[PDB]
Amino acid sequence: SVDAGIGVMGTKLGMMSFFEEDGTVVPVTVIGFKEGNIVTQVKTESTDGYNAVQVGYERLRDRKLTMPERGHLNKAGVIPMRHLQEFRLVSVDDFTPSQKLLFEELFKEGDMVDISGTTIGKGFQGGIKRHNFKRGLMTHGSKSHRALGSIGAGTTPGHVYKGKKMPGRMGGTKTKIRKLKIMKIDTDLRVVMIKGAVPGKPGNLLRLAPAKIVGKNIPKN
Amino acid sequence: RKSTSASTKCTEEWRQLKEAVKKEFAIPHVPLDQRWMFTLEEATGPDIWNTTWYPKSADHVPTDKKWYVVDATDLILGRMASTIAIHIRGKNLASYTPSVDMGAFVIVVNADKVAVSGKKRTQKLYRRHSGRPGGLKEETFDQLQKRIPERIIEHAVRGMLPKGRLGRYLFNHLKVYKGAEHPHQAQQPIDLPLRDKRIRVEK
Amino acid sequence: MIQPQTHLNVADNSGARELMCIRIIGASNRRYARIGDVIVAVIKEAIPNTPLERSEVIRAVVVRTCKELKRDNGMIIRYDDNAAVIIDQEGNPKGTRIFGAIARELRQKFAKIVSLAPEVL
Amino acid sequence: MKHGRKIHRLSRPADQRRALLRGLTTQLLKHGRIKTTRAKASAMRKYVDKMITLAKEGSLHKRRQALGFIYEKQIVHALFAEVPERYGDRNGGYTRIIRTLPRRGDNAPMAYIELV
Amino acid sequence: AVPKKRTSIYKKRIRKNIWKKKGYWAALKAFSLAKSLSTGNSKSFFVR
RNA sequence: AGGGUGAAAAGAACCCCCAUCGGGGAGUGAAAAGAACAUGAAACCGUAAGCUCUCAAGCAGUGGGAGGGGGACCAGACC
RNA sequence: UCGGAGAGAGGCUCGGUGAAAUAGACAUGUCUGUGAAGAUGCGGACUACCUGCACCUGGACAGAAAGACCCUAUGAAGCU
RNA sequence: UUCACAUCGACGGGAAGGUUUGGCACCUCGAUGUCGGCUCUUCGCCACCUGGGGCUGUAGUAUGUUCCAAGGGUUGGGCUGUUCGCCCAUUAAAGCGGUACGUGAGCUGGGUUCAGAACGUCGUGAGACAGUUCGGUCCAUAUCCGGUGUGGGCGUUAGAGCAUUGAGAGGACCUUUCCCUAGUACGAGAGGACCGGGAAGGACGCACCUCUGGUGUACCAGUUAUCGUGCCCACGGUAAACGCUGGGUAGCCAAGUGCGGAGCGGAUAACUGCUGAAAGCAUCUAAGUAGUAAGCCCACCCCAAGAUGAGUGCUCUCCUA
RNA sequence: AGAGAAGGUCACGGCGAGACGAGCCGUUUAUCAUUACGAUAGGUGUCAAGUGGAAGUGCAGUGAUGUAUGCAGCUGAGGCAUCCUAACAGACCCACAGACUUGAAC
Ligand SMILES: [Mg+2]
Ligand SMILES: [Mg+2]
Ligand SMILES: [Mg+2]
Ligand SMILES: [Mg+2]
Ligand SMILES: [Mg+2]
Ligand SMILES: [Mg+2]
Ligand SMILES: [Mg+2]
Ligand SMILES: [Mg+2]
Ligand SMILES: [Mg+2]
Ligand SMILES: [Mg+2]
Ligand SMILES: [Mg+2]
Ligand SMILES: [Mg+2]
Ligand SMILES: [Mg+2]
Ligand SMILES: [Mg+2]
Ligand SMILES: [Mg+2]
Ligand SMILES: [Mg+2]
Ligand SMILES: [Mg+2]
Ligand SMILES: [Mg+2]
Ligand SMILES: [Mg+2]
Ligand SMILES: [Mg+2]
Ligand SMILES: [Mg+2]
Ligand SMILES: [Mg+2]
Ligand SMILES: [Mg+2]
Ligand SMILES: [Mg+2]
Ligand SMILES: [Mg+2]
Ligand SMILES: [Mg+2]
Ligand SMILES: [Mg+2]
Ligand SMILES: [Mg+2]
Ligand SMILES: [Mg+2]
Ligand SMILES: [Mg+2]
Ligand SMILES: [Mg+2]
Ligand SMILES: [Mg+2]
Ligand SMILES: [Mg+2]
Ligand SMILES: [Mg+2]
Ligand SMILES: [Mg+2]
Ligand SMILES: [Mg+2]
Ligand SMILES: [Mg+2]
Ligand SMILES: [Mg+2]
Ligand SMILES: [Mg+2]
Ligand SMILES: [Mg+2]
Ligand SMILES: [Mg+2]
Ligand SMILES: [Mg+2]
Ligand SMILES: [Mg+2]
Ligand SMILES: [Mg+2]
Ligand SMILES: [Mg+2]
Ligand SMILES: [Mg+2]
Ligand SMILES: [Mg+2]
Ligand SMILES: [Mg+2]
Ligand SMILES: [Mg+2]
Ligand SMILES: [Mg+2]
Ligand SMILES: [Mg+2]
Ligand SMILES: [Mg+2]
Ligand SMILES: [Mg+2]
Ligand SMILES: [Mg+2]
Ligand SMILES: [Mg+2]
Ligand SMILES: [Mg+2]
Ligand SMILES: [Mg+2]
Ligand SMILES: [Mg+2]
Ligand SMILES: [Mg+2]
Ligand SMILES: [Mg+2]
Ligand SMILES: [Mg+2]
Ligand SMILES: [Mg+2]
Ligand SMILES: [Mg+2]
Ligand SMILES: [Mg+2]
Ligand SMILES: [Mg+2]
Ligand SMILES: [Mg+2]
Ligand SMILES: [Mg+2]
Ligand SMILES: [Mg+2]
Ligand SMILES: [Mg+2]
Ligand SMILES: [Mg+2]
Ligand SMILES: [Mg+2]
Ligand SMILES: [Mg+2]
Ligand SMILES: [Mg+2]
Ligand SMILES: [Mg+2]
Ligand SMILES: [Mg+2]
Ligand SMILES: [Mg+2]
Ligand SMILES: [Mg+2]
Ligand SMILES: [Mg+2]
Ligand SMILES: [Mg+2]
Ligand SMILES: [Mg+2]
Ligand SMILES: [Mg+2]
Ligand SMILES: [Mg+2]
Ligand SMILES: [Mg+2]
Ligand SMILES: [Mg+2]
Ligand SMILES: [Mg+2]
Ligand SMILES: [Mg+2]
Ligand SMILES: [Mg+2]
Ligand SMILES: [Mg+2]
Ligand SMILES: [Mg+2]
Ligand SMILES: [Mg+2]
Ligand SMILES: [Mg+2]
Ligand SMILES: [Mg+2]
Ligand SMILES: [Mg+2]
Ligand SMILES: [Mg+2]
Ligand SMILES: [Mg+2]
Ligand SMILES: [Mg+2]
Ligand SMILES: [Mg+2]
Ligand SMILES: [Mg+2]
Ligand SMILES: [Mg+2]
Ligand SMILES: [Mg+2]
Ligand SMILES: [Mg+2]
Ligand SMILES: [Mg+2]
Ligand SMILES: [Mg+2]
Ligand SMILES: [Mg+2]
Ligand SMILES: [Mg+2]
Repeated sequence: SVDAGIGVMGTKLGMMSFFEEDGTVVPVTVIGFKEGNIVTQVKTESTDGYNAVQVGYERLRDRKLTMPERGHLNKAGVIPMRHLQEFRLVSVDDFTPSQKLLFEELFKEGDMVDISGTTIGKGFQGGIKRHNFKRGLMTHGSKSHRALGSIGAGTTPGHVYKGKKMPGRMGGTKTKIRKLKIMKIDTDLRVVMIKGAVPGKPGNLLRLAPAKIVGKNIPKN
Repeated sequence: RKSTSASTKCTEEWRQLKEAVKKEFAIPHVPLDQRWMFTLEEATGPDIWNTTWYPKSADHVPTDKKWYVVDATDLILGRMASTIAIHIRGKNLASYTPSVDMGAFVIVVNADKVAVSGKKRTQKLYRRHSGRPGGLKEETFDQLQKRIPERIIEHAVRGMLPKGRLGRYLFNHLKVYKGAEHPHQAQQPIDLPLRDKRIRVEK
Repeated sequence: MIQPQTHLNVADNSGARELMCIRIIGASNRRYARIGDVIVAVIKEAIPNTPLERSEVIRAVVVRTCKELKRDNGMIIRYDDNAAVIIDQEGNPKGTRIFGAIARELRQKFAKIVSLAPEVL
Repeated sequence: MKHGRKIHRLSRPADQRRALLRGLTTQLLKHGRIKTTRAKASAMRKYVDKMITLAKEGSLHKRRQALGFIYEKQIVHALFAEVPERYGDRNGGYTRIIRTLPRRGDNAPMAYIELV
Repeated sequence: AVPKKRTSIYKKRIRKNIWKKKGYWAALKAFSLAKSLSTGNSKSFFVR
C-alpha cells in the first residue's frame, strides 16, 4: 500500500454545521492538531528494503515514555512523542529527521483527503447488528426471533464453512474513509474542517493523507 | 541469574566428574572414512558386525554435511528434482538409513531459468485451496515464474521427499535462490553430480 | 414515506377522493415514495358521476408527505397528510385545478403542477 | 452497550436504588462513618455531597429539598446547624473512602466511608 | 447435548490444573496485600 | 442394609496446637492393632524421583533404536 | 416494511454449596477416493504451535426404548 | 418468394446427465423419518439480465439464433398442503438445478390422514376409504469435530519497547433511467443509433450524530387515588421491572448525514487480425506477433512473520562480590 | 549467592476499551517567563443544554385561580477551571555478552 504524499495526524474534535454564502449547510468534522507531526525517521530502499517516513505526533512528558523509545527520539533530536506512524512513499529525498510538517502547506482548499482512524467499539455483537441479518418472525408460533438461523447445509458437507458469518466483536478497528473534501482551514486555531464523518468519537487519533486514486497517484501495479 | 553459590558450583563440578568417568570407559567413536573393520577397543564391545549397522549421533551431526549447488539454467524441472531428492534424502551414501538424515544440503540457483518441455509453460497448473468453499486458486506455471519463481522448484522437490516428520525436516535442507548468486560461499559448496542423460536440454 | 397499501388524499379536481398506493416507479427497487415520485395507485373512494370510477389503476405524483423534505438551506417541510395528484404519462395532471401547498422541489419534472398551485413552498 | 452512561446501578432497579441511597446517607449523617460495600460507597459519594452543598446555603428552599431526601428530620436540622461551621472552607470533597478486608460470607469487597 | 464419550484421564487433569492456576494469582494478590499491611503506612487501607 | 481393635480395655494420665472435633509427643501393648481400629486386590484420587512432549494427524501398538537414566555379575547382558 | 432504544429475571465475573442424561478405549482436521454402495480412524494430496474462555449449532448415521408405520409368530387381547 | 442447413426440421439413428415418473432391495430399523414457508448459506451451468462477439430472411430501433462468460443480480402482492400453476403492478431481468423438504440437539405449517365427531360410499355387521370435513403435546445445560471472536503458555538461540515488509487470507470491484454527442448517421417516410463524455437513482458496503427524529426507569413539568412527614403549606412513598401522561441532554440508533465502487495496469476465453510456410496458390498458425470481455491476476480496503520458511529496521539493557 | 537490568505483570483511579482476560489512559498532581507537553475519576465553581416560570412573601379576586419579585427554580451522563477526596502502601517475574562449525577480514 504505497501512499501518495505525506500525511499528517490529527485529533477529532467533533462535528458542527458550516454555511456557505448561498445557504448550503454542510456538516463538517473539525480536526484539531497538537504539537507534533515531526518527521522522526527515514527509511531508504537500500537500508530498509523500501521508502518510507516515520512521523511522530502527540507530544508527551518524558517520564511516561519508555527508555527504548526515548532513545529512539534522541537519535532524531526531537521532542518526546506518543504516537509514531509511517507513510510509504515512492520517493523520499525531501525529508530529513527532525524536519517539521505543516498541514497548511500540504493541504489547500477543495483538496481530496483520506481519513484513516480507529472506529467506535460496539463490543460483542449479535448476528443482526454485525451482519444485517433479517430477523425471523416475532409472533406466530415462532421461537427464533434474533437467532442466527441455520448455519450450514445437511449431512454433506457436514461441518460449517470457514468464515461463515457469526456473532463476534464489532468495531474498534483501523478504517479508511476515502475521498473527503476540505471545507475550510483556520490558521488562527490551527484546525481543519472536513465535509462529512470521520471514524471514532472526539479525542480520537486520525491519520490524513492525500487520497490515493488507483489510476493516477499510484504505481500502476 | 546464574548463582555462584557453593551449591550450584558443587553440582556442575560433580556433573563434569560423572561426564568424565562416562567418557573414559565408553567406546570411542571412529568416523566412517577408510575406517577399517575394527579397533581393538570395539572388539570388547557389543556386536556390530553380525547385526545391521545403524548410525549413531556422532555421524549425522549437521555441521559435517556436504553442500551442493545446482545451476538450474537449461535443466529440466522434474529430472533435476529427482536427483536433488536423492541427494537430500541420502540415498547415494553407503551409510543410508531411512530413519535418519544422512543427506546433503542442496543449493539451487538461477531458479527462473529452469526449463520445461512441451506446452507446459502455459498449461501446467499450480493450484492451492483456501479452505473455504470456492476457495480454489489456479496459476499457470508462467504467472508463477514471473511472480515468485522459487516456489516452482520448492514445490517440485517437496513432492519427491518423504512426507511426515523426517520429510519436512528434510525439506529445510533445500535452499533456493532466483539469482545466479547465493550467500553460502562459506559452506564451500561442491557441484552436484548428474548421471542422467536427458537432464540437459538444448535448443 | 408512502408505500404499498398506504392511503392518500387527492389534491385536485380529477374526481377521486382517495387513493391506495400499490407501487413505486422509476425508483428501481426502492420501497419509499417521497415527494416527487410517480406511484401507481388505485382509486378507493371517488366523487360520484365523474370520469373516474373506483377500482381504477392510475398514475400519480406525490406532492405531500408526513415525512420531512430537506432542502439545502437546511430548510425542512412537514405536512399533516399524505397527498398525490393524478396524472398522465406525459407529466400533465388529468384534473385541471389543484389544492393545497406544494414545493419548488417539483418544478423540475412537473411544470403544470407547480403552475396550478395556490401556494408554493 | 453503555458509552458514557454514568450512574451507579448497585444491581438494583430504579426505585430500590434510590431508596437505598437515601437510606445510606441518613446513616452516614447520623453516625459520621460507616462500613459498606465498595460499590455502595462509591455510588453514595454524589448524594452525600449533594446534601452537604445543600446545607451550605441554608435557604428555606434548600432545607425543604434536603428534608425531601433524607428520611429523618432531626439529622437534617443538625446538618444545617453543623455544616457552615465544620465545612465552611472546604470546597467540595466531603467524604473519605477507606477500604478493608473483604467480607467472609460472599467475599464482597468492603469499605469504610467517612464523613471528612 | 451430551458427552458422546467420557473424558480421558490426562485431558481432565489439564483442565482442572487450569482451574487451579487461578489460586496462584490470588496467592500473589494475597502476598502483596499482606506486605502492604505489614508496614502500617497505608492510609487507604484499614484493619481492626 | 449394617459381622471380625486386642489375649486382656490394659480404650491412651500428663504436656503442646487447642472454642470442640482432630492432631503431635509421652504412657499401655508382642505389635498403634488407636476406636471410621484385623488380611486389605482393582477401579478411582493423588505425592515424590528417573527419561520425555508445545510444526503436530494418531484403535496408540509393534519390528528397527538415536540420545539419556538405572540396579548388575557371566559386566557384549538385563531394566 | 425494518428494525430501534430502555427496565427487570437470567446469561457473564468473584466467593459459598454443588447435580444430571451420557460414556468400548479414545493421541478425536479438510477435500477427494475407497469401502456393507454418505469414514477423524483405510488411500492420496492439502491444511494444521500448545491450551483456555464466550458464543453458534453443520457433523459425530448426537442423546432420551422396541418402530407408532410394513411384515413375521399356527403370538396376546377387544369387538362383530 | 429463388434457396435443405437465417429460422424450422418430418422418417430414423448416436449420445451425455442423474433434476421427473419408475425397476432393484445393497442400505438403516431402537429414537438413520416425506412437501411449503422463515433464517442462513454454499456450489453447478443446460445464460433470465448485466460484459464481449459470429450469422441473419441484420437499413435503423428492436429481434432471432449461436459462441465465450457463473463476477453480480434475480421485486412486492391476490391465490394454493402442495411440486406444478394462474393472475395484479412493476422490473435491466423477475434463470434452471445440486446441497438428506439443503437447513426439526435453529424456527414453523401441513404430512406418518393416532385416539373425538360428521358426511358420501362399501360392508348384514364390527368397521373400512391413497374420499372429504372440524379438533387435535416434541423434548434439549454443547463432550469432541466444525465455526465467529477473544486470551494465556511456549517458541522465534541473550532479554526487551516501538515501527513496519507481505507469503497467505478475506471484503469490495454491482446496476438503472435521464441529458450532451445528434433529431446526426440509417431510411421514401414513420422512426432513430454505435463509440465516447455528463448528471441524477437503485441495491449493497464502510463509517457517523451537525441537522430531522426514536428511545433515553440520568433529569424537568402536569396530574388522579392514597398513606406518611403533628396540622395548612410544601415535599416523600405506593399504584410491579416509570401510577398515568407531556418534554428531553449525553449515549445507542435510522427513516437522518457523509463516503465508496478507481485503472491507455498485466495475461487470457470466444472473435477480429498482420506478416507467412507445410501443400511455388491460398491460409489469423505451424515460427513470430496485434487488438479485445462485468471473467482471471495485480492495484483498492481490513487482517496478517505460529509465514516454525517464526522476516527487516531503530533504540534500550545486561549490575555486585 | 546478594541484589533487583531494560521491560513486564500486579496493586491503585479510571474510560468514547470491555462478557472475562485483553486495549488504552492515568498514579502527586509541575514549573513557566513567549505557545502546547503535569487534572485519571469524583466533588465544588462556572458555561453549553433541558425543562418552562421555583419556594416564600406580596398584591387582585367571594373563591377556584391569576399576577409581580424572576430566562425564575430544579437538573446539568456534556465542556472549561480548581488538588477538596481517592490515585496511599507497595508486591512479584526478570540481568551464562549470548552453545557448536566454517569462511572473510586484521
Ligand atoms: Mg465500546
Ligand atoms: Mg423479514
Ligand atoms: Mg417469543
Ligand atoms: Mg372490481
Ligand atoms: Mg386566484
Ligand atoms: Mg414504583
Ligand atoms: Mg418495587
Ligand atoms: Mg452534579
Ligand atoms: Mg493423644
Ligand atoms: Mg464457642
Ligand atoms: Mg483429642
Ligand atoms: Mg509412644
Ligand atoms: Mg512398650
Ligand atoms: Mg484393615
Ligand atoms: Mg510446517
Ligand atoms: Mg518439536
Ligand atoms: Mg502427534
Ligand atoms: Mg436491543
Ligand atoms: Mg436489557
Ligand atoms: Mg432467581
Ligand atoms: Mg462459582
Ligand atoms: Mg451417575
Ligand atoms: Mg490432536
Ligand atoms: Mg463404491
Ligand atoms: Mg467418502
Ligand atoms: Mg484420512
Ligand atoms: Mg492409523
Ligand atoms: Mg451440532
Ligand atoms: Mg442454541
Ligand atoms: Mg466428517
Ligand atoms: Mg465413529
Ligand atoms: Mg405359520
Ligand atoms: Mg392362535
Ligand atoms: Mg447437418
Ligand atoms: Mg438386506
Ligand atoms: Mg439417535
Ligand atoms: Mg455456457
Ligand atoms: Mg450479452
Ligand atoms: Mg448477438
Ligand atoms: Mg429490419
Ligand atoms: Mg454470472
Ligand atoms: Mg458465484
Ligand atoms: Mg446466481
Ligand atoms: Mg413472486
Ligand atoms: Mg422497464
Ligand atoms: Mg438494458
Ligand atoms: Mg438453491
Ligand atoms: Mg426449501
Ligand atoms: Mg439438524
Ligand atoms: Mg390437519
Ligand atoms: Mg348399509
Ligand atoms: Mg373405494
Ligand atoms: Mg379449538
Ligand atoms: Mg467445550
Ligand atoms: Mg473448537
Ligand atoms: Mg489462539
Ligand atoms: Mg498468542
Ligand atoms: Mg523467549
Ligand atoms: Mg516470549
Ligand atoms: Mg506505546
Ligand atoms: Mg501494516
Ligand atoms: Mg499479496
Ligand atoms: Mg496459515
Ligand atoms: Mg484478493
Ligand atoms: Mg476494477
Ligand atoms: Mg438526417
Ligand atoms: Mg455511455
Ligand atoms: Mg452511484
Ligand atoms: Mg442526532
Ligand atoms: Mg449531540
Ligand atoms: Mg419521548
Ligand atoms: Mg437523543
Ligand atoms: Mg398523619
Ligand atoms: Mg396528607
Ligand atoms: Mg410523588
Ligand atoms: Mg408505603
Ligand atoms: Mg398490590
Ligand atoms: Mg406497567
Ligand atoms: Mg415519558
Ligand atoms: Mg446513506
Ligand atoms: Mg490489456
Ligand atoms: Mg492474444
Ligand atoms: Mg477471420
Ligand atoms: Mg505466399
Ligand atoms: Mg493474409
Ligand atoms: Mg504460434
Ligand atoms: Mg476487465
Ligand atoms: Mg465498471
Ligand atoms: Mg518476529
Ligand atoms: Mg529453523
Ligand atoms: Mg535464515
Ligand atoms: Mg526493574
Ligand atoms: Mg484497573
Ligand atoms: Mg494486563
Ligand atoms: Mg505510588
Ligand atoms: Mg474532574
Ligand atoms: Mg472528567
Ligand atoms: Mg411563585
Ligand atoms: Mg414541583
Ligand atoms: Mg383576597
Ligand atoms: Mg435555557
Ligand atoms: Mg493546578
Ligand atoms: Mg490525598
Ligand atoms: Mg558471537
Ligand atoms: Mg567455540
